[PDB]
Amino acid sequence: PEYDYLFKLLLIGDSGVGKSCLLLRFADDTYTESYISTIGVDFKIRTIELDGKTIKLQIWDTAGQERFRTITSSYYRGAHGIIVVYDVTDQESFNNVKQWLQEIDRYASENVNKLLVGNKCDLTTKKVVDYTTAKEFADSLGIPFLETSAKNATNVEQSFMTMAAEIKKRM
Amino acid sequence: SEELSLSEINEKMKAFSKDSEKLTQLMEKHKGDEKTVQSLQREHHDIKAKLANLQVLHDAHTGKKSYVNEKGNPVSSLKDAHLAINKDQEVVEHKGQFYLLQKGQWDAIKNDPAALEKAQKDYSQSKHDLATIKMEALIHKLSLEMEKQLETINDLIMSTDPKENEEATKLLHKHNGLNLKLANLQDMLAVH
Ligand SMILES: Nc1nc2c(ncn2[C@@H]2O[C@H](COP(=O)(O)OP(=O)(O)OP(=O)(O)O)[C@@H](O)[C@H]2O)c(=O)[nH]1
Ligand SMILES: [Mg+2]
Repeated sequence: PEYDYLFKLLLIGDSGVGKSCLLLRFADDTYTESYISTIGVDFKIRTIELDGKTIKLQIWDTAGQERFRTITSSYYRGAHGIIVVYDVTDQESFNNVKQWLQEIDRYASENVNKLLVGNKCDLTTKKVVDYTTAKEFADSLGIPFLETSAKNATNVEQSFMTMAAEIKKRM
Repeated sequence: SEELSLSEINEKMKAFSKDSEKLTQLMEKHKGDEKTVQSLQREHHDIKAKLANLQVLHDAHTGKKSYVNEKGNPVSSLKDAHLAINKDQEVVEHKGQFYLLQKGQWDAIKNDPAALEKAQKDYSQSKHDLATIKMEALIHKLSLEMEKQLETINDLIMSTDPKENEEATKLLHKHNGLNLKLANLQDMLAVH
């Protein structure tokens, strides 16, 4: 369990968008439809390999529900990267990405890396948030962007690798 | 419930001032966006009130304020206190009418309806605010406990021995259980 880099990541975004499922897909290679709202935070560790380097990732999965966001400033301490997740089948969750980003500005390090993830892309006929409108937004702020499916595993590994790559190059 | 220690009060006031300063920069940066500016101002006002409430506990710990009961007689601890008042203040009470005023000034306000009404208002507001400060104090205390858990959940989980990691895992459960209680505390506060 040696490593060349050690990055603290947060997942944030509306309740029900799939933060925990992204976490569980990436860290445990599992998926379940049974749901319990995240009460405070969950925490998983996983190592990847990028450009021949071993990167240990500490991944914190936060509550989407405002009533459980009492100590958020504390979760941001030492965070290298933040992944903002919305549900591609839910317009409100995408509309709220602006406010989530303003939470990053408020609590995170000035140079923190950011990544936009649109989850549940397997729901092809339920998608209401267009890829181009999402990506235009991401691009307007220099934020990398991907659509994922925790359920089918699509782009999940790539997302964390893209985040780890952003952070690695600013070191 | 143990009170917040002075070190805890100082650590919170410092984080709140820092957060306040950041909200100000942000208001400047989003000027023209009336929705975000309005929400940032609401946050800033909230942080400012919490700061002022922490300052009262600070003053109490440094003697600039003293805890007293409903009649204005000195008391030992915060749980016993009904108001925290300044060195130069006193309570006058009769048959369920309570006045908070500057020491020695009863002669000056006795026949003055405006000063009378002000003294009653200040008494009631002071009592209600101390109630607010007690509630926030508990929330701050609990929150600081959860924060120091994170630091600890971290290294434990860093370790590879299924013992310290299984510990971290029970520490995380406990942390989350506290978050349930903290949220409910926040709910009562909002009612008061
Ligand atoms: N079809 C599909 N459904 C998904 C996917 N990911 C998540 N879901 C569903 O969305 C629900 C929410 O997942 P969670 O990861 O628990 O959502 P959350 O963001 O963690 O929610 P909170 O903990 O309340 O903040 C899950 O129970 C799944 O049913 C996905 O990739 N595809
Ligand atoms: Mg969750």
